[PDB]
Amino acid sequence: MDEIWALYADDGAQALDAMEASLLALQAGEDAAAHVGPLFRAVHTFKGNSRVLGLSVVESRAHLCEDLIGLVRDAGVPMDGEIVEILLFASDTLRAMLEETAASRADVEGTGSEALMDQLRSKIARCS
Amino acid sequence: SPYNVMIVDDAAMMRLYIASFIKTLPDFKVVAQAANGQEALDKLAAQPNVDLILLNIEMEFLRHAKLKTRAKICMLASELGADGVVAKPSGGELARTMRTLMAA
Repeated sequence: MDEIWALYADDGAQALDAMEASLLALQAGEDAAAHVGPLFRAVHTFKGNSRVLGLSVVESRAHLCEDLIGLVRDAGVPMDGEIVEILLFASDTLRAMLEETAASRADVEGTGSEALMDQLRSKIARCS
Repeated sequence: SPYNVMIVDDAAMMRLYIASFIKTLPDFKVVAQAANGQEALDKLAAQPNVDLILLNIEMEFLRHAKLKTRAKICMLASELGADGVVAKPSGGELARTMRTLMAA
């Protein structure tokens, strides 16, 4: 079980670093086409690992990110500065969530991530 | 028995979780772990005695694999091609469908 959590911290970082890199590149001035896919795979990997260890709170916060990205990829909604902004705030929140869950070997309370869940929910409704 | 199994998934964490579960099974044994399609070919070329292949949706390989081995392919999701489909585990159900595929 010690190696499983070590792999969760490793894969989690590799996915979040890739998630941050794609959003920072979009923020720098790069087309969505080249970055929409890389970050969906980054969020899909992070949500998958959390679901495996039963990290319900970490899985739920990652799931809403996947829905918003999914609206850009599948539904065809423009990835405006606001989408990038929320997902960059999500990247830093999930970074704090990953570091906490790895050290504790249990899920987070999610009280300090309630603002992000509503921030994501606000945009998903506004796009739909 | 024990049946030789191969894990195919891009995330190392998922591969280890499945490998940890098969480690507890006395009728199944893990012989290969692969991150990509090409890696799965290299491992399959090394071990021809593979009985079952646990393949993930996205990382093409199924086309090359069937020409190399007669092993039963099973899909993992968090439709067409593979013999059966199992949902990815969350911390039992997999053990039932793994056994039913080997019996037929």
